[PDB]
Amino acid sequence: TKFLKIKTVSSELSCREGQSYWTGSFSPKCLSSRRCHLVGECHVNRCLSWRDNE
Amino acid sequence: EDPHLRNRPGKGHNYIDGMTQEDATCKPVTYAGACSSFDVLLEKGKFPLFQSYAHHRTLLEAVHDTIIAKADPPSCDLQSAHGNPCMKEKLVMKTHCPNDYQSAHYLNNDGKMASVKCPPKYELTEDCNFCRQMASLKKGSYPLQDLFCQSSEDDGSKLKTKMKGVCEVGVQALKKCDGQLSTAHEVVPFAVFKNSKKVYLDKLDLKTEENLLPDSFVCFEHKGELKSFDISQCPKIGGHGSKKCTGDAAFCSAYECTAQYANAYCSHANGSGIVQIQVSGVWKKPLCVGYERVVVKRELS
Repeated sequence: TKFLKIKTVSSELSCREGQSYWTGSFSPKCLSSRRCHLVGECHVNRCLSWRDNE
Repeated sequence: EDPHLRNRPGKGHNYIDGMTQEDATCKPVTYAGACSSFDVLLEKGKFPLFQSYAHHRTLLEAVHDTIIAKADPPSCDLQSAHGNPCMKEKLVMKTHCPNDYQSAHYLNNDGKMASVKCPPKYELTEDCNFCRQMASLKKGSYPLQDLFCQSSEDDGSKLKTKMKGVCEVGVQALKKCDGQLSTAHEVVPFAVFKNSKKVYLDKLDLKTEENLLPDSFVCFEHKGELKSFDISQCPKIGGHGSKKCTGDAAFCSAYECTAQYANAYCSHANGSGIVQIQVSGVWKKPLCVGYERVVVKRELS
């Protein structure tokens, strides 16, 4: 004589996930460095057409 | 960057007490020679901060120019028995240096001149924390940091390091961490003011201007290549001097216009002389600002 008891705790109504992401607050830090013209990279064509990854 | 890479104004001496074995090519420092304590500073992809500002003096050059004082001892022995003073200040620094080196100078906490010395013929390792037995050994030191010396008269003793949430940064100790401690390899710049200590900062903001000091002006004589000439001999307005010199509006606006009786053609530097830093909102001129690579021990509890 073997028994198979199934005890029920409570009834929960969870939500199924699909698309998730991690967010949060951020505050950048500005760093400036003025360079004169005709000195190293101080030119009129290097500041305008400047890439955001170099 | 700066076009003047090997030309060093003033004295240009790069030798420390105990390792005076390279004065034949590093005293002074010119385009020729082979100075082990200066060739590694102009390497691409290694110390870009030194390549950005190259018209000013270095650390040893600032020591020889009566700007940066010397520690005690100035060059500790990294092999002597019964310990050595240059140990705790070196194990906390995570820097790399090539082989065949015997000395490696850096900056202490009091802003003086603290370095190490290896007796011949003992070479260093990859990290430089300990020496070992033995191509050719370098007859000089290796700069463990990336700072440049300059002359300033701005007081900053009350501007102590205010790095919040950090137990021990670099070498200095803010407090005694008794609970938790987070050890990580992070890069933090530093700055040294007049009559202060090695103050650490988060962000670095540079500033380039000019003045009326002779260090902000260069000149060359005309003779039968490029030949350097002492610009300090240019007389002032209504004063005296030695050899005359002339130039454009920038050089003539500072000294006296001679032209017909001048012996050289003076010019203006490519933005050098006064380098100020943005700290506490205001603008102050440091003495030996750099950007080293050490180990920062942040808090947790």
